[PDB]
Amino acid sequence: GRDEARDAYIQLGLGYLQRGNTEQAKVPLRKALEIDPSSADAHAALAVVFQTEMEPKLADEEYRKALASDSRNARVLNNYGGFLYEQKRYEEAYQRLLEASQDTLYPERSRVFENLGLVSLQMKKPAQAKEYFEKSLRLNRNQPSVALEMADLLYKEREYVPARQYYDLFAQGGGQNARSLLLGIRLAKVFEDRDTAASYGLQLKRLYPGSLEYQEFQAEK
Amino acid sequence: KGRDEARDAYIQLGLGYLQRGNTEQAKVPLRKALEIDPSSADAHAALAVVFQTEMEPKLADEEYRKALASDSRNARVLNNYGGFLYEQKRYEEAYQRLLEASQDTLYPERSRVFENLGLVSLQMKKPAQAKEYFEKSLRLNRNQPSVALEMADLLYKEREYVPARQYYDLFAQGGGQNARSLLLGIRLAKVFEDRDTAASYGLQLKRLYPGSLEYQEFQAEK
Repeated sequence: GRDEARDAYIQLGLGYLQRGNTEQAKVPLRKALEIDPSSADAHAALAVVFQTEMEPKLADEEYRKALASDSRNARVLNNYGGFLYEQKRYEEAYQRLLEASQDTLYPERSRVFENLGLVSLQMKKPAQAKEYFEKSLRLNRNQPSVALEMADLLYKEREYVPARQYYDLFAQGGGQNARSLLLGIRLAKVFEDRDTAASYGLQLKRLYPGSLEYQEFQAEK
Repeated sequence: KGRDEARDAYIQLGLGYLQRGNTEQAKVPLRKALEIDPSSADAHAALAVVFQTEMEPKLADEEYRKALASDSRNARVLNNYGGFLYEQKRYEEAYQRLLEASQDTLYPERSRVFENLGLVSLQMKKPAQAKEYFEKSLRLNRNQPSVALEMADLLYKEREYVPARQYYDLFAQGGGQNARSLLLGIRLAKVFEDRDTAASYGLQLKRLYPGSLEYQEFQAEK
């Protein structure tokens, strides 16, 4: 057929998937595949469908089919990498992410670098992780989640001043959690900021009354 | 610290023998470096090319791996190893080592890393991907006739004659020419109705590569 039709069908499938209906999304995706059996995007969309229907082996197959095409696959590589990650296939996830990072035109390139840092952490390679988080920030400094990873790593290495800078950077994204609040409390205390320590503690004591962090906060309080 | 001074010196002596073509002699100095520092990545790496040069792939592979055990992210060694893997036709592994090599953006020869990613892509039957890698290599180092030639060939095959010709001319102003490139230049001249070069290249080709498949095709007025 033609790319327009194929692409129209692919988005139809996505729209359905991007809203829970996966058994359905499959009909427009398969139409896309009838038009272009090699469509990397059609196969990738299908991979995410099976991935959603907790069918790992089917998802892996679709992802590999999409990678077989000689097209710009950074997005596909990044999603496959995420998939390999939850499948605990870390070394593989890392390789696909390295390949996804090659595309400088890809809008999510800095997220690809964040993912490289994340996977490096799972592999117990903190030093390369830091490097990857730093590369992500060099592309775009305003990514709270990445700054949080930097703050956490620097904090564990006792490099408190740089850690605080990154934590402050993360804090202006206003997206706390048990982990971020506890890191905030601990940093606040190194810099003797009782106001922040007390404040975050409440958000913790209130938003995550049960969490281990709350316990630690209580014990370090 | 003194021990590192002698080790480094021996590694340089070894690389000098290699560079001078005395491949086998390079081993003496390199084993000394290794006797001083059993885990020296640069000594293992140099020994690796000694073996690679002597067509002893098992030994070369083992030395490349020992060199990377030390520092698994050393771009120079990752690139030499991926280059080795490419020659051994172990494309998946070459690609993987080269992808890791590409991450050191301060590596002076990063342009070579991208050239290698492009060549490996060719063998994986992904010419559009090879092209992107080749363009990255030329952006980092414009003066690479061999990369310009691979670009010219790809563009020619894509019917993108003007960009093809452009890259070809850049390759030509670099010296070399072989059966392959003479034929490519001949076919490009024909497209841009340049009878002079077409007849001239066909000359160098009949003269220097009379037994090549390229000359055979040329005669078929190809």
